[PDB]
Amino acid sequence: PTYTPKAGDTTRSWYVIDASDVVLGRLASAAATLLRGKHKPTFTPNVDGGDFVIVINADKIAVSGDKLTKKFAYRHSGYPGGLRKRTIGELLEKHPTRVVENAIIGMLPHNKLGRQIQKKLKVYAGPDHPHAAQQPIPFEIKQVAQ
Amino acid sequence: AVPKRRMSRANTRSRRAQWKAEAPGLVTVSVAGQQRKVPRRLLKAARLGLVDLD
Amino acid sequence: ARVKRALNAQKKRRTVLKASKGYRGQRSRLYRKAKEQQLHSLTYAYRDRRARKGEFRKLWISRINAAARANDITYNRLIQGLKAAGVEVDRKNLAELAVSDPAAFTALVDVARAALPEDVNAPS
Amino acid sequence: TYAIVKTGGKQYKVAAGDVVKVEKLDSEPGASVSLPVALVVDGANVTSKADDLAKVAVTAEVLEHTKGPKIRIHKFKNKTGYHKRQGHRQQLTVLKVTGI
RNA sequence: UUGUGCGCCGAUAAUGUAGCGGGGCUCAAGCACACCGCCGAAGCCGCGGCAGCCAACGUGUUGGCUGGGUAGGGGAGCGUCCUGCAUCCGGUGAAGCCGCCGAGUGAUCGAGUGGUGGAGGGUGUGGGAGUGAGAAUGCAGGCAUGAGUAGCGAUUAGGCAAGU
RNA sequence: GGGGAUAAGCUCCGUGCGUCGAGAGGGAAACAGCCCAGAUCGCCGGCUAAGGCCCCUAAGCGUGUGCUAAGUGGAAAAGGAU
RNA sequence: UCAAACUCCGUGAUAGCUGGUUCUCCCCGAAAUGCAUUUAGGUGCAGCGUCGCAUGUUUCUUGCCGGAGGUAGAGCUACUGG
RNA sequence: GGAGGGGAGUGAAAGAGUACCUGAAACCGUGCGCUUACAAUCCGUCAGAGCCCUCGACGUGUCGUGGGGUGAUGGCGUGCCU
Repeated sequence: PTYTPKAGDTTRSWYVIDASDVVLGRLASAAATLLRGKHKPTFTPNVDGGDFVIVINADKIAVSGDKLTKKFAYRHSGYPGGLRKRTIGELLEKHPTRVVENAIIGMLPHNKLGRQIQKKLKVYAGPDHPHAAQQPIPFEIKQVAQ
Repeated sequence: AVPKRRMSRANTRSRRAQWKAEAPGLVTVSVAGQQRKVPRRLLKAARLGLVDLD
Repeated sequence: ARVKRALNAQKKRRTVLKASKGYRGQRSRLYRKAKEQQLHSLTYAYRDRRARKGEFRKLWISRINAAARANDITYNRLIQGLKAAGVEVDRKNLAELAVSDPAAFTALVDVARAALPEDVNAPS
Repeated sequence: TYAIVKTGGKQYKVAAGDVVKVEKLDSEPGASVSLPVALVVDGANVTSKADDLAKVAVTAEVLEHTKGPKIRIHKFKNKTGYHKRQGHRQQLTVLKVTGI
């Protein structure tokens, strides 16, 4: 029959993506693909055999058009008139990592397995991270030519 | 108001498990020599021979 | 002759109730609810036997795409090249090769790249 | 070494001594049959050309004729009164691969 | 200026973004025109089983077409009980009931088995039906849910000591 | 085509027109009546239809030549507009 | 219990109305139209299903040929009306 | 205190004790195995990790033409009748 991963089959690696001057959607899609494990031939939608992804320089990320001051991030508290909106500009200047986190999280499945996969994403607004002990592998967003 | 639906067994049992009794705590005492258990609230009364021990 | 209904009814009731072991709540205890759930279960099984072939083909295609992009080639170009080269391995065994024998998958990728045209966008 | 043999409209990855369930073949148990091959993987080199695959065949011995799992079908459409019960057990043969 | 391809205001309601399905996209993941692939259904093909109609040759095989379906029409069957006849089983344990292991295209089956039980059953071939329920705000009996919940029936009131 | 204010998810007729009714499967987010296609059963085989191929989500952040700045794409008129 | 009490009987009153009608599989497979109707949510006959018998392609599709129209279009000192 | 029960006896049987043949279902417990307290579930179905039990083969655990129980997790999925 088709191969199925067992208890100790999944092996995880660490990647770091430098978000400097990278389109938000492009980086978010690449990071979602890495987190889901779609790049591994042993992929199984049942299992979270993905990899740990580190994103540094989250505040340097590139947003095209006028989406910096015309795209809103919304949230409702649950109380009447509890709708709050911030543009990408102030959201970046206050919580730089939140833009990248929101974008990536919106691109992976909304099941419980997606909640588990979220745990393997670390984003940092600075150029450095505290995960040097894991020796992350630098990652470049390339496109396979056809 | 009346119940619109019949309870499932899980909900009925989960609510019903909260109707229970707690075990009173017991301490030892010496009345007429023999040791026996008594609630601490009645220790003084037992020592004064005011509580019937069967 | 007056006929009592017990034996004839108990037969099918036992069959349905035995088939419904493991269900939750009324669906495993009462014959009527178990019978409704059995109707739904057999409809579901019939639909899912048909859908299972497509589900497994989708999983195989996902694995083949991953292993092909690991060899710097896309799934669609790889399938076109394999068809051009005349090799007749289906997606099930292609995914099996991708997981179990990566060297064989790389060799097949090489032959598929060889069989491809020189300009894939040419009006050929 | 192993090969991918075709039988009954399907392909199976088999090695020597493998036991594989397969669609019904008109052969008695204890007999031997030869099957075409879609790919041969011996060690490192991979045989994929049509002519080389035609020059090779996989020989297997019929172990027994068995039956598949029982399948219960009960077609149903609500608010119609339509039901249709049906059963099915597929016929199969068990082949043990002798060599490639 | 003339026609044109895309664009701009016009544009504008009351739970919450809310007139891309979401993330997001102009570094197009937008549009137009050409080109090349692939995905994609119970469609078609491959391999195996079954059935209806017809054909050929035969004394049942092969082949060709066909096999969604309500109202409804036609055909063939499963299970229940009582019985004529004929056979077989049974206190060395029938029926009924509860399991295990299997079986048939279906209703279903198990002269396969284990436990319980204590007196009648099976099979073949005919005869006859009070012959099959899931629902009629159906009927009788038993039992759930609400739930250890409401209430424990006035407008006077009980207490202590001793006894049993 | 008639009635109604050629307004209605209004009503009444014609149509070897379709589908649903009595039709599952795929697509249109969901979606009796729209598009593809008519389910005898099994398969962990292949090719396609409509519709698609950045991630959710299977398959192209496909190739070549141009356009758009409006997030137009991803709702609307008379009319207005270096 | 009262715009004609209650009980039993006629009696299993009668309802073009409402509800219900119990095992399986195989083959085929509709209609929601016309006419009449104290008629319009009913029914009769016809239309459409199925089964049997009889008859054979008479059915259907495409090409060609022979026919009659007064629609679309157009036209009007060719008529009648505005 | 009784009711009731435990030994002991009767009985072929007390899984025949005057609540008594057989003793089904709903309903109510007790014990063991698996699972379950970040999760939006017509409660199933298709894949399926892990754990437990069982049948075979070879060693000491490790596969198999295996079988059962439970199922984290993913896909699909709008109760029956009228």
